[PDB]
Amino acid sequence: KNGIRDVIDSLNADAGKRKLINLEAKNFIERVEKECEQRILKK
Amino acid sequence: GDIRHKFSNEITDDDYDYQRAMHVKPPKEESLFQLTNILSSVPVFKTRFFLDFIARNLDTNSAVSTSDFVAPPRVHENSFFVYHSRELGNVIRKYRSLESIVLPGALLTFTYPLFAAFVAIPSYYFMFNAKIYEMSRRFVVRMDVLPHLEMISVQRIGAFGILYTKLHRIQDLEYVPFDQVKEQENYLWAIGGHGVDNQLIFKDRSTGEFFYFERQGVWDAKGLNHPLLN
Amino acid sequence: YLEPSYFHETFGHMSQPPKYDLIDSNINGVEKKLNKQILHREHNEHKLDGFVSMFKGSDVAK
Amino acid sequence: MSGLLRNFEKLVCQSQLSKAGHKLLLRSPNSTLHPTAFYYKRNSSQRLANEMDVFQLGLAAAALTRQANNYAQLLDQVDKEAVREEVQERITQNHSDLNVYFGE
Amino acid sequence: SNVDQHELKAEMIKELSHYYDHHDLSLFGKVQHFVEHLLEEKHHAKINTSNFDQKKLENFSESKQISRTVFALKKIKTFNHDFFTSEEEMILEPLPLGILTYGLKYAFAGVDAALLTYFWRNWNFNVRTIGLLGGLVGIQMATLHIPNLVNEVVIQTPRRRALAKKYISAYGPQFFHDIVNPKYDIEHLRHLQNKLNPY
Amino acid sequence: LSKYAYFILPLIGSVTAFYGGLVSAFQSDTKKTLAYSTISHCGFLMVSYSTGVLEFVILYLYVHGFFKAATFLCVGNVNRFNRNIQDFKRMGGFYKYLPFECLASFVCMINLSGLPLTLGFYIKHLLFIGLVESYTLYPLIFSSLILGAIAGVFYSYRLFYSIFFDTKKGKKAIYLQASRIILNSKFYSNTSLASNLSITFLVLISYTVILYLYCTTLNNYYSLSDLKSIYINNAYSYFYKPDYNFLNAVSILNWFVIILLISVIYLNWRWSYYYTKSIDSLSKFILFSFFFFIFSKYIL
Amino acid sequence: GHGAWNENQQHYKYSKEEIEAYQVPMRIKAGPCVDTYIPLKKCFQENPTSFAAKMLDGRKGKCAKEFKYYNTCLNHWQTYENNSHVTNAYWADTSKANADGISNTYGGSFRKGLAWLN
Ligand SMILES: CCCCCCCCCCCCCCCCCC(=O)OC[C@H](COP(=O)([O-])OCC[N+](C)(C)C)OC(=O)CCCCCCCCCCCCCCCCC
Ligand SMILES: CCCCCCCCCCCCCCCCCC(=O)OC[C@H](COP(=O)([O-])OCC[N+](C)(C)C)OC(=O)CCCCCCCCCCCCCCCCC
Ligand SMILES: CCCCCCCCCCCCCCCCCC(=O)OC[C@H](COP(=O)([O-])OCC[N+](C)(C)C)OC(=O)CCCCCCCCCCCCCCCCC
Ligand SMILES: CCCCCCCCCCCCCCCCCC(=O)OC[C@H](COP(=O)([O-])OCC[N+](C)(C)C)OC(=O)CCCCCCCCCCCCCCCCC
Ligand SMILES: CCCCCCCCCCCCCCCCCC(=O)OC[C@H](COP(=O)([O-])OCC[N+](C)(C)C)OC(=O)CCCCCCCCCCCCCCCCC
Ligand SMILES: CCCCCCCCCCCCCCCCCC(=O)OC[C@H](COP(=O)(O)OCCN)OC(=O)CCCCCCCCCCCCCCCCC
Ligand SMILES: CCCCCCCCCCCCCCCC(=O)OC[C@H](COP(=O)(O)O)OC(=O)CCCCCCCCCCCCCCC
Repeated sequence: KNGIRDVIDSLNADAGKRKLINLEAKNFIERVEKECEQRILKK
Repeated sequence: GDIRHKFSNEITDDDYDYQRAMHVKPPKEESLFQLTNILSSVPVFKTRFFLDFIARNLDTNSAVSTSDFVAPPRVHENSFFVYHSRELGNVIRKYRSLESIVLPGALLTFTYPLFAAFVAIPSYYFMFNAKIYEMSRRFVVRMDVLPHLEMISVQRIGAFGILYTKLHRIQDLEYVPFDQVKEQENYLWAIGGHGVDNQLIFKDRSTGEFFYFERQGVWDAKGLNHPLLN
Repeated sequence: YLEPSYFHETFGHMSQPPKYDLIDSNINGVEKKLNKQILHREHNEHKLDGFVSMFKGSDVAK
Repeated sequence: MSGLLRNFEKLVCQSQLSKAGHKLLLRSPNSTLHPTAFYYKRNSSQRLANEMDVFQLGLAAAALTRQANNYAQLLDQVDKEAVREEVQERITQNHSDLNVYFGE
Repeated sequence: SNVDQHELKAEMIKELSHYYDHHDLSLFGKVQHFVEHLLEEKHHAKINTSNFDQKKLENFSESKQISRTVFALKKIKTFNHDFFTSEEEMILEPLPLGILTYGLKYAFAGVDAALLTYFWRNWNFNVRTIGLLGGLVGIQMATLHIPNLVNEVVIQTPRRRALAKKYISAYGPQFFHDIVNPKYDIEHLRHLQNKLNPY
Repeated sequence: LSKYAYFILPLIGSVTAFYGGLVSAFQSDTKKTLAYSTISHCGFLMVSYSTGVLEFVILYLYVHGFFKAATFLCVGNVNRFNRNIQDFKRMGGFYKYLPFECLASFVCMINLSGLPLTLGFYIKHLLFIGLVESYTLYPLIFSSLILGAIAGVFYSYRLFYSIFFDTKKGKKAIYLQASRIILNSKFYSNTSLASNLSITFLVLISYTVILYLYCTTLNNYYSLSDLKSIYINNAYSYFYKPDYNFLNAVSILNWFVIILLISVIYLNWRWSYYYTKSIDSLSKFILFSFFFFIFSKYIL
Repeated sequence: GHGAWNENQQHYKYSKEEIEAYQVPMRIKAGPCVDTYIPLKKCFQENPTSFAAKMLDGRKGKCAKEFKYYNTCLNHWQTYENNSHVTNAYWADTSKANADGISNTYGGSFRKGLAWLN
């Protein structure tokens, strides 16, 4: 578990974090769209 | 010594004329597109309208010096002038005046005034402070002597180009040899001390303030020979 | 000229000289007014659509 | 000197400056041509004579005397007593300082 | 019945403009942006197009018809971007500015900067100089538009007219007259397809 | 797949870059200056390989090789004229005696030393784009890289100015032997026509090849041949769609270089008849720059 | 039409043999824009052009129809790789972004430089 293992693990963790950030951004845009739709309907 | 004439295909001054842009030679002929030729040929510039515009809207002859002797207005009704700075004083004034336009303008115009300040700070502390600012602070714009007080009035340029005058007793003036200060302020004299005289530095012992005199500054023979200063 | 990236990142984006087409001048009156309003609405909607599409399409590549 | 769309009629010609005895006075900002208040030390860690010269002491004494005379005029031209107490206190301080300086 | 697309888009614009339509401005830039947003054009989500009915096609003189067809082509391009090919898109867009225009603009900027530097250094500020600066700046701003007008009136105009004639021959004047009419369905315009485009 | 490579390539590359750049800046001999500049650029190449964009490494290699060779040829002509004295403390006012060398050296040096608006700026820009940030010694690595990158300006300016446009410091013989009127001829030159043509063609071909490589790699359509590597660094993301953070970060180095250029130009180390006028010119330049920026951004 | 940014005009997905034939550099093959890249490469092969023309032509001349899809795919690919669409939003308004967290993962560690205090 030594050598380039640490670098590979760090790269994998960073890639996972970036994917999570993209997914959270997608969830945010969906939530904003839903909130706007509900506000329009409730008027 | 020149043998170019012995050959028919040798280079000629007509061939070298193109180097007059990069090489300094006295004028030989005027091209059709020179400013002088254009102005002297085109009849538009001969119009009294253009002539009067030239005569009025430009630097005036009144401000042009007319003699090698200058008697600037007295600072005090009883004082007499000794030293005055001509060109470096004006240059320092115009440089320090930038703090009244660039600085507020930078604040109101730059998207990141903090970035501008962070860049300026180290720039000021290295290669700018010692370069210009300290020399200007210690620069003597004008020096007069008030005999009733037995004092000397020294005019200095402040922040934003403001001019302020201060009094120093003649009994408190001393000569500081350049050897005693060269090591202390090598950088200042290295990059910014060229304008002012190195061997004619004086200081006020009481206040510990220096006086830098411009190399291209005018001195008064009568002021120097006055008994108070001798 | 062709690579102003250094200028953009060293001084910022300077004012751009005017650039537009006079196609809209062909129509006049209420027709022109309504069409101009529709085009303005379409441009704003297009900007928003680009933004939302960029945000949503994160999962397009499986 | 230099200008565009301007007239320099009010400018001082260099001919007068070249001439001697032209009777021109210079008024410049932040000009202090009188040394009053330079050597006025309210509190002295030692005798004022040791540290200062007769010239400095005389300047301080003249300034204090003028200020005290002005405050005496204020006393004469003021009526309310409560406001007059501050003037009297300032005059007393000036008189004490003048006495010590003149003794030195 | 269903949530209105225009209203939903207007709400989303109001909510999300701060992200995709915000830049970093100085204090002067922020003041100018505030003035512009005060004297702005409101984002009308809904436009009432039930008052202006139409004009009869026969009224036009076959030149206004071509001009209206040019406008219809512009509208089609704005709504759906796959209708026109690259060359037709270039024809419809404003002609890009050139070195002449850019150099003229920056020479104007340079002369103005030199004049301001001279005025500050010599303290030559007065009514006449300020008026000269204002007039020069105004003349420069007016002139900066001249290259664009010349381009549009000389080069683009005949090309756009030729394209309009080609498309009129392809489809018919009424097809583009309907598009010019504001009542035309924007969704149908978006989903429209071009006969002359190989795609 | 080398842990040792990951740790060693960036650190040694950046240290070598800084060391070579500063030593070259402080150097006084032409060949020594070029040698230390070569050391610095090799350090930069190591750091680029550490970033892991082989295209950037190849571009850096090509740019450095071409312009280093051209500058070496120019300084060789200068040394031959100066009679094998390679130190520019004995070189001065050579612009007129070696006209071609002066201009060729100007072009070659501005390209070699990464300077704004030159073919050699993009290599350093891409290196900083690709620089990795997961290193433990990242502070030292980044500081050394910045110092090495800025060091180019000083050595380029010193070499060019001292060789060509400085006061005449060389022996009287060097100038007198060539200033004799008898030598005035259509054939007159202190260098070789073949040498001038060789340098000109080298510069032209280097420009063309560098442009071809830039089109192949840095263009929107990637048309480079396969590199036979399966390691993708993601560095091209900050070249295609850079963010505001990185765009403003690059400005720090840009303005550092600007201040250094202003220092090497307007800074006076010796008394001159033009001291006051030089300060005045600096003031004029500052004020004019401010007003020009104002008009360009706001008043148009 | 109406396809996602990764799909091409024909909505055709190329197989491994086709990729090997129209050999794609690993740099592009790693990303998701192989489908949009291959038509552009085929068009360039059919209509070869000089590197000067490629640099000076802003619409890729003849190969503009395919370059539109490729450019859209490239923009989306790079934006998602560097997370610039979220970083720019946080830069524009950090306070509002935290108020309605676009991505708490990035928000919790984001810290704009003190110099860029617009
Ligand atoms: C964390 C805290 C951060 C703090 C950061 C602070 C940043 C902001 C710093 C503010 C500095 C303010 C400087 C004040 C300058 C004046 C000082 C002074 O007394 O000098 C008097 C000096 C000298 O006065 P004097 O009395 O010796 O003589 C008068 C002038 N002469 C010498 C010519 C006779 O006078 C001036 O310089 C007058 C300047 C007037 C104009 C000042 C504003 C110019 C910029 C305007 C905005 C930008 C341009 C906008 C253009 C718009 C076009 C549409
Ligand atoms: C807030 C406290 C007060 C701050 C005072 C401002 C700093 C001190 C005075 C600076 C005067 C010099 C201004 C030059 C402006 C040049 C145009 C420009 O880029 O302005 C916008 C930019 C900033 O406008 P911005 O913030 O909108 O730009 C976008 C942000 N960047 C550029 C980072 C991407 O100006 C600067 O970056 C100035 C940096 C500070 C300079 C400090 C002094 C060193 C330079 C000596 C003077 C001569 C410089 C000549 C430069 C010529 C061009 C390379
Ligand atoms: C503190 C702020 C953060 C940054 C930290 C770093 C501070 C700046 C450090 C700069 C070091 C530069 C070393 C250059 C050595 C050149 C040696 C050489 O060739 O001989 C001298 C050559 C001249 O060679 P010459 O041949 O013409 O004459 C030599 C004359 N003698 C030998 C007598 C000295 O060049 C110079 O003189 C210029 C260097 C001195 C001036 C340095 C000014 C620094 C300004 C810093 C601005 C910072 C901006 C803000 C942002 C910075 C961070 C991003
Ligand atoms: C005349 C001799 C002395 C000159 C010495 C140099 C003076 C430098 C002063 C710098 C002051 C501080 C920066 C303020 C100006 C910022 C300008 C900028 O960023 O524009 C980039 C701009 C950015 O433009 P853009 O971002 O709108 O897009 C450019 C790309 N195209 C064309 C496709 C749209 O790039 C340019 O195009 C610059 C102008 C190129 C053509 C100029 C022709 C000559 C004009 C008259 C001479 C002007 C001389 C002054 C210097 C000009 C420099 C371009
Ligand atoms: C007495 C003869 C003396 C020798 C004369 C030789 C003259 C050579 C003149 C050209 C040299 C410089 C070329 C430009 C620099 C390189 C550019 C580059 O990187 O390539 C990009 C381009 C490559 O093409 P491209 O970059 O335009 O893109 C191609 C597009 N695709 C990929 C789609 C196909 O190459 C060139 O432009 C270089 C010229 C073509 C190659 C010519 C090789 C054959 C030469 C035939 C003549 C043989 C003479 C023999 C004489 C023998 C004497 C003993
Ligand atoms: C009823 C009649 C009405 C008539 C109305 C119209 C009248 C005419 C209006 C236009 C002509 C104005 C008069 C012509 C002279 C203008 C001079 C000028 O603008 O100032 C020059 C100034 C010189 O420096 P300064 O410190 O002011 O020294 C004073 C010397 N007397 O310059 C400076 O300060 C230096 C600025 C430059 C700094 C370095 C950069 C060099 C390049 C600057 C180029 C500027 C010129 C334009 C070109 C831009 C593109 C390069
Ligand atoms: C956080 C600060 C950010 C930067 C702020 C800049 C303010 C500029 C205006 C200053 C006005 C007051 C000046 C006082 C002068 C004085 O008598 O200053 C006297 C002071 C005090 O005396 P001493 O420190 O020598 O003992 O001297 C100083 O050194 C401290 C003040 C320094 C002020 C420097 C101002 C010039 C800055 C130049 C920046 C770089 C160049 C930019 C392009 C031209």
